[PDB]
Amino acid sequence: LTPEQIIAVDGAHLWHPYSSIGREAVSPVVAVAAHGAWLTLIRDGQPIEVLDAMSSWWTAIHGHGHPALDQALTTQLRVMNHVMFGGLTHEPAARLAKLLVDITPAGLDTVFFSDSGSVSVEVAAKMALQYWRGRGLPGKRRLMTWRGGYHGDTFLAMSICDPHGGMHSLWTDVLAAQVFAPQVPRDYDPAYSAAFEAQLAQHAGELAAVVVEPVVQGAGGMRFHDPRYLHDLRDICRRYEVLLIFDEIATGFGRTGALFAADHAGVSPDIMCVGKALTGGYLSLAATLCTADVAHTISAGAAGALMHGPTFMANPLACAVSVASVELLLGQDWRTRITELAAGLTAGLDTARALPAVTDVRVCGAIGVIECDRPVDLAVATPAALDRGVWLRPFRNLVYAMPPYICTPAEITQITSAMVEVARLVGSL
Amino acid sequence: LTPEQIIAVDGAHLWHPYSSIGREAVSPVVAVAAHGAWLTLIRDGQPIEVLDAMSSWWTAIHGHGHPALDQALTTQLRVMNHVMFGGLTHEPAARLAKLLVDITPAGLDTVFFSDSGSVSVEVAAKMALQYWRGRGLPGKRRLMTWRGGYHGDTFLAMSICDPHGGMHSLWTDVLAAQVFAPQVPRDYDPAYSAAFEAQLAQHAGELAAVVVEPVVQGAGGMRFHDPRYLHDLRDICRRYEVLLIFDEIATGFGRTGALFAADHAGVSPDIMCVGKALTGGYLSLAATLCTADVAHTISAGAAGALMHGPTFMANPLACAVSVASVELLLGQDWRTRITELAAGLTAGLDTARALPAVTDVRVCGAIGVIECDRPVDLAVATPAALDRGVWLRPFRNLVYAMPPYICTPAEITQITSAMVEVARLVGSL
Ligand SMILES: CC(=O)c1ccc(N2CCN(C(=O)c3ccc4c(c3)OCO4)CC2)cc1
Ligand SMILES: CC(=O)c1ccc(N2CCN(C(=O)c3ccc4c(c3)OCO4)CC2)cc1
Ligand SMILES: *Cc1c(COP(=O)(O)O)cnc(C)c1O
Ligand SMILES: *Cc1c(COP(=O)(O)O)cnc(C)c1O
Repeated sequence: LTPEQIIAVDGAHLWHPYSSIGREAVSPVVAVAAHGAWLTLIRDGQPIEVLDAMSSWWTAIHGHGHPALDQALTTQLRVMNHVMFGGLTHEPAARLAKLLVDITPAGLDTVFFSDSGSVSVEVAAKMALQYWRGRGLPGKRRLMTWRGGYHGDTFLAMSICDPHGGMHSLWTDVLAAQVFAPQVPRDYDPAYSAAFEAQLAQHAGELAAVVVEPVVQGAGGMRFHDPRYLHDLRDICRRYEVLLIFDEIATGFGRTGALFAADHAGVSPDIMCVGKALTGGYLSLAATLCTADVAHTISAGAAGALMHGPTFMANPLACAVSVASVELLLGQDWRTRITELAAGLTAGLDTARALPAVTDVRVCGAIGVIECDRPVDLAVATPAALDRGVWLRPFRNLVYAMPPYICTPAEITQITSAMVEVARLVGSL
Repeated sequence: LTPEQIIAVDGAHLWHPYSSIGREAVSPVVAVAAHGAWLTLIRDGQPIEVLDAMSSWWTAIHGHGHPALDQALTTQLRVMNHVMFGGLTHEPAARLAKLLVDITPAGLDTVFFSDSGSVSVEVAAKMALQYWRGRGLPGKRRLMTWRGGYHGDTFLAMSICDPHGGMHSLWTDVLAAQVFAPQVPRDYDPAYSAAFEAQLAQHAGELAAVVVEPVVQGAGGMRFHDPRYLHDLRDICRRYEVLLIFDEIATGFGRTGALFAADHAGVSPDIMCVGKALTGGYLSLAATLCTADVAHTISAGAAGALMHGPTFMANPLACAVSVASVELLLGQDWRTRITELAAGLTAGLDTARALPAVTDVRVCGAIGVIECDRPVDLAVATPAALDRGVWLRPFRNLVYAMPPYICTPAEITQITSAMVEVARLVGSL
């Protein structure tokens, strides 16, 4: 298919994330290749190479078409594409489970594989609910979180997303009614944690779990909070006998400057979700880990099992690429790499603070954000960035990037320069 | 890892579908290769080849490691592993969307890609709910189905699963309360449809949709029903203004003897889900299709968009191998192939009718079932079949197979022989 043919098929037949059919302000851009940190996009009938500043929605941590990951896929393909995980096991699942147990926060001893982040969050909730039913406390069935969060698009996951950003006004009488604490602040304030505890105290008998994104909240607003809050959550959850669940689907595998964001606080949750960067951005895969105590309590309960089982559970191909991606990350000095990335983002974004439409500039690991004083028009921002050799996709009032770890210092500065130019244009209306 | 090491890691750290940790009656069997219709499994420390009678849970319709499908994946890998679908489109998505719109029942004009069957079901429900909210009818928010069904493991999907099979007794006060009609019978009885209609009529003002598996109910009991019931559902839904959703995640792509099971009834749903065999069993991928009317009504609604967007939406690698798989199916006389397979299953399983513990033997396309009068002990059945060179996994009182379309008559004879002998063992006590 030619690019124009693709565009025609697309406009008539393809849904995109959070999109319409037939009412799109702008056509999507045709992508025809991806290699390293670079996408090849069709612009005015001509191929152009631009930097993947979004890492293709947090996934492409090693860049596209990495030789080690390509080879891991084709090597596995030669022996076994897939087998059903009911009654069978295999080397890629065992290797990946062993790795994940080893590198995640202490005490996370069992691994449930699934095919997406949203599913992994629903598995986490199911573990928490079956846990308390295994303890004879089925009343413990609600979830508590703070505002500003995002946990996926399936209906349970939706119920703990930020009610405003998640448009819960459209889902009246449909979603489970969960417990929301106020937005967690950037700076540490003991009064916030005290109020969180006072609120949780009133609901402890009906709460299965607290579910949060640690340190960085992604889709709900690219907000950062002090890791000390996670220490307080762990303490509150321990004392009130409420499970703690960390959703690390966006924060995992080095992205915030620690291997997992929980590590910024030294905290172990009872249950943890990972996903977006798990395969290095090749294939859909997610995992939900839980403690031995949670696993044993479920297994001794009435069902005698965790009542969940995806068709493609522990897919050999996805597991094999994931093993290679995790090993590639661990086999290099990733902490220095991310520290350098963060320094590049900080240095490159500093000039934005003085722009008239910019309210905040913030960086956390390989994440850089310009917060503007008005919603960003994509019809202006996307081509403006493409004109500067960069693929950027703003959301709401945010111009942000989460670049591949393999970006050179020069590439990071090209990304930040495009971000600054987009912000400058926002202030030009 | 050696097979012994894999078993050690697996027992300590890996969840399996609907399994325990630490309380498994039997260790999983190590799988070390898969090629064509055959798995290589470790038995007594040795690699043994056995037939994949389950198609690895409906997925492996062309067998494992099909050269055409291996090739499609390898080809795409060299060009583009993945890009984000937010703001970008690409050739594999366009090619697959065009194929799917063309070969599915008439009127299904738009395609929403996701990463699993359960997610695709939640997307279908979301489409239905946003549709009626787009028509100013937010009260139309419940689902209706018949008993015996299975629609996945996320919490909305659970709510329309059979209450017994789905263990809803363990989920009191957690699941949405949906409307259930009685078990749909095997033989056509207009009285059943009239009763379904009368029940639906009473609830029409609060129902968004009817959701059913067409012709074959899979995980809920491997039950078949007359396609004429689907013709009745289409009629009822039309007259009472309730959307019709067909879950073809197990029935799709030729498995029941028609390209889609809906085709047996000559009826189109408003929304349709596909999944398990979409990539020919290589990779996680699912799709939700809907009519132009549904898409436009959602897009004109208050959201202006379908509020869903998976990270790996329309993954190039998965779409590329799916295109190859679908083209491989369509480029052959698949209808004759399935007819030969059904004939082979019938011929091979007929002798089981005389066995003292057998209550029914039924075949539908490339699906063969022996139903017994008592539970099938997995500890006896699995090695009994392995000893005869076949991988079979009974469930409850059912001994069944859904073999790869590429199985030779000799291989179907081998599979059915193993099934008959498993049933013989059940009645021996
Ligand atoms: C991938 C794989 O091997 C695999 C996947 C799933 C699997 N299952 C085996 C176990 N099972 C069920 O107990 C089941 C769950 C919910 C239901 C149901 C049956 O019918 C109505 O609602 C169905 C799921 C068994 C094996
Ligand atoms: C894969 C891809 O390109 C992609 C995927 C998702 C995507 N999104 C862009 C659109 N969006 C949202 O409207 C959103 C939904 C629910 C929320 C939320 C934000 O914050 C609190 O709860 C966040 C998801 C944008 C692009
Ligand atoms: C992206 C994301 C999810 C959802 O994952 P999908 O793969 O899109 O279903 C859940 N939680 C968080 C924190 C995420 O960033
Ligand atoms: C297997 C199945 C599902 C769920 O698919 P997953 O990929 O396991 O989430 C949903 N509906 C039907 C009819 C199925 O057979």
